[PDB]
Amino acid sequence: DSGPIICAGPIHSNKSADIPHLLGYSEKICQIDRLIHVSSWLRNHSQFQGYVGQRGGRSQVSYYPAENSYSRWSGLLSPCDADWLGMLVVKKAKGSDMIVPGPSYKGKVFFERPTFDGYVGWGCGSGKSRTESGELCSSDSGTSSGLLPSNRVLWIGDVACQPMTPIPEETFLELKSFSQSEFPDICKIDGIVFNQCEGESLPQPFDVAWMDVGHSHKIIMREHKTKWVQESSSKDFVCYKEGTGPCSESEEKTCKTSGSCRGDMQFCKVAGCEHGEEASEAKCRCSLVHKPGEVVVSYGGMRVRPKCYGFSRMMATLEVN
Amino acid sequence: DVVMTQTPKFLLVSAGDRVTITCKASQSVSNDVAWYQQKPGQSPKLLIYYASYRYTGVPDRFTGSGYGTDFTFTISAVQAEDLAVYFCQQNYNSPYTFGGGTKLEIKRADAAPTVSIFPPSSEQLTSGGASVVCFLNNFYPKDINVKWKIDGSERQNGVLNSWTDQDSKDSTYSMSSTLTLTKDEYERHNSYTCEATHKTSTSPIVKSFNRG
Amino acid sequence: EVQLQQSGAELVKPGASVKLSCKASGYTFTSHYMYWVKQRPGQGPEWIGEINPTNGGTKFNEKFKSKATLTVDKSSSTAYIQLSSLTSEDSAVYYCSSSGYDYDGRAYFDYWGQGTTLTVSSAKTTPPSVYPLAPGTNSMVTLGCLVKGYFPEPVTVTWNSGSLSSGVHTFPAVLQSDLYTLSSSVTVPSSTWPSETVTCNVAHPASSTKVDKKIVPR
Ligand SMILES: *[C@@H]1O[C@H](CO)[C@@H](O[C@@H]2O[C@H](CO)[C@@H](O[C@H]3O[C@H](CO)[C@@H](O)[C@H](O)[C@@H]3O)[C@H](O)[C@H]2NC(C)=O)[C@H](O)[C@H]1NC(C)=O
Ligand SMILES: *[C@@H]1O[C@H](CO)[C@@H](O[C@@H]2O[C@H](CO)[C@@H](O)[C@H](O)[C@H]2NC(C)=O)[C@H](O)[C@H]1NC(C)=O
Repeated sequence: DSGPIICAGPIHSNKSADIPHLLGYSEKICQIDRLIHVSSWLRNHSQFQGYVGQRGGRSQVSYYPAENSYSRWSGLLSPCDADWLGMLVVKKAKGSDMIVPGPSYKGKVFFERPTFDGYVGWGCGSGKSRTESGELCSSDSGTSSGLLPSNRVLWIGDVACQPMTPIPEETFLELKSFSQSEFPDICKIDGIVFNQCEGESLPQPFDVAWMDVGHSHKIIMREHKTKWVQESSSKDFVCYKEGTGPCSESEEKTCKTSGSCRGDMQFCKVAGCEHGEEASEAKCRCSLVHKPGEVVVSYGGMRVRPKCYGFSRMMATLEVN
Repeated sequence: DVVMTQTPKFLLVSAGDRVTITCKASQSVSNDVAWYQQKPGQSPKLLIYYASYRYTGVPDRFTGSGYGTDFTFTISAVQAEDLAVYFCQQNYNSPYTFGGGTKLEIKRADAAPTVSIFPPSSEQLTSGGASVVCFLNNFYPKDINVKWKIDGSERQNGVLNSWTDQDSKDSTYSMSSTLTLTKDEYERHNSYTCEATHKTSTSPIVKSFNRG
Repeated sequence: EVQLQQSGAELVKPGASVKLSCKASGYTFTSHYMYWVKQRPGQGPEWIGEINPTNGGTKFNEKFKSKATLTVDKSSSTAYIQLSSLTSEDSAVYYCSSSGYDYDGRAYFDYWGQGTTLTVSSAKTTPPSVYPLAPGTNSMVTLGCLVKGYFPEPVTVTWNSGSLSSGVHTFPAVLQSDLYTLSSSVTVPSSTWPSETVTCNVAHPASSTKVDKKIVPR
């Protein structure tokens, strides 16, 4: 169920091979399958040569916590996944970004977590990995190939990312106001003031449901309903050559607009498709990605389509009583 | 807060030589140190970011290396253009802190100052002033002594000196000494002399003129 | 495209305050922290503080927490620094810069203002006198320009409206009393000068003083 979306895991041979910018959605998803995006992130920010996700690709990334509802649906996008597709940004952790306790950081080369106001990734440079606490990168000869298995990657959180329906600032302000109401004893989350409490604890691990609705910070939630709507939009399909892999942006724009390519049931239903007498000797075939759909959060008497919906560990300070 | 201890404070090297600047962070700053080159009159120009990445448009010779607390910046072959102050910057945790820079200076073959002296202008004598300007141009090294003689008698009061920065092109220094007498004081002497004590000639380079 | 345009040179009496401004353009103003760095003549830079243009939230170098107030106007892409209680130790060049990772472009960026110069002094702004230096001959010839008794910095000396730029030595303005004196020499071929007019052009904006002096021969 949690296999690849489109591409079996990579077997890179050169850690110095360039990572190409691909325009095609099915191209980019294939990179996401091969954890080429995380490898890209690492090369960009962390003095990293090579790749993570060797052999195992995205389906084998480590998660915290390890029971992880959303990883079972390969087509559910983690923060790094959305970042590759331009939907959010996983920023490079700096000194003011708290590493949540809990995860097995040891030996990890990349981990990321949603934070109260964004998404933060920690990297390690070539031939280094993380200490058990994750505070430091230290030598690790076990990573000298620069082709690292997927378990050197840690995605913190049961997190799902999707195209949002933007909400007016006043709505977010109301959600924000409900969130404060539901968590009166949380003062700061991930350094960001959440409630006003002159008097607060050291930052504590904080596991919480939350949605990113595209404003200054996420809105954390206790009692809330979620609903998964299968929307069958063209982002929910992937177009490939069953062996030659994903199709060009032109090829995939054809299939999702002209209805002349091959496709599983849902794709022919919603975009049309031609079976038999393949006009092109090498035609493409689009299929639905394995995911429950788009999540609509009901919270504070409101319904939202958020950027991300997640349950994950953040750092919160507690009010002194 | 985080101290960036940048050594050496000064380099003297010849065009072609390798230069290595070291910066030790008083605590771990990941790879979040940037290396700036700053030439006089200019703002700092980023060379290296993230400890070890050349900023875009940076020549191959500029490289940086480091993680944690030990950062090294290297010009694998210094070119005369690379006259500047270099400094690391930690941008890991606020307040971002700078290394005390490194003045890179080019060791270079010696050169006598071409000296030339300049009596007051008709315009300055009209206003009661009398500046006697002396340019000592394109010498090396920077060490140079200038003495003002009024009719053979040395003089110190009213002697203003400026030094250019080392030249980006020929790696030489250049100096301008001005001697502002009053007009009255100026009209009642004849020989005004600029005296250049420099490493090149054995006898002080001297140029002068005569007119009250 | 990308430009941090800083406000112009400033001269304030001690104890006064001064507002320096930085207009950002060519990039999404709110996506990037603005930093202010102070640099005194011949010293290294001092990081003053960062302001989050989304928030007006600021982190300061503690040495400046009371000297500077940082604000940002999203509506005009302007970061301001209000430097109060000015003494002479506040005279310096102040840079605004944004640097960091551009997550949109997916490249590091490092953008600096042109610098804004602050002189903390009660000395009166003073137009300079500008004096030709004819060499009263040999293979080359060196001319000169004396720009004398102006306050404050800066002064821009160009030779031949800037068309004469090689062989030029403009010397650091020297402060003495509370007037600056600046010197510039220019070396040209001997056949060039007496026949082709050389003129130092000197601008002292504080006094709105622009003057050209042709170095007529002796
Ligand atoms: C790591 O840094 C890489 C270098 O910037 C970056 O690749 C660059 O990504 C951008 C946008 O994702 C691409 O920008 C342009 O791409 C084409 C032009 O060929 C246009 O169609 C786009 O609209 C856009 O203007 C760059 O092409 C691309 N550069 C290279 C050399 O690949 C990676 O995305 C970065 N990775 C991470 C994880 O941040
Ligand atoms: C490693 O991958 C790279 C890129 O695919 C190749 O190595 C070099 O890459 C540079 C640019 O990055 C280009 O000059 C050439 O593509 C390669 N030149 C050399 C001298 O190798 C190559 O595919 C791999 N390198 C190996 C196998 O040594």
